[PDB]
Amino acid sequence: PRAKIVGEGEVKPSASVDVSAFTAQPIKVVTQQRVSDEFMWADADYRLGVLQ
Amino acid sequence: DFLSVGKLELPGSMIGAVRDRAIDSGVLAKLSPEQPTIFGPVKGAVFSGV
Repeated sequence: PRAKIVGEGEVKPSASVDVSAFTAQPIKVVTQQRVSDEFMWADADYRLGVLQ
Repeated sequence: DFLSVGKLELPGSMIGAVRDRAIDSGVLAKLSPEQPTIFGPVKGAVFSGV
């Protein structure tokens, strides 16, 4: 705020307060990969360790 | 003329299935061993001539 020079008789004024509110909405994100079972058995018995 | 079983409507009884019937199933499994292997294309050797 800005102060003001005031004489003995003059009027002491006022100032305004500046306030700004921000808001954020929650967002969910998804990530999907479509794997086949023929692959799933492969990484299991062929021993590659692909998924983990 | 008399009291019968028709008036007393009986539900009945269930004799569903027999545990062991003869099924055709698979003949091939009888003529050669199963030779189980890992998933993936199988390759072997063929000895032909004499």
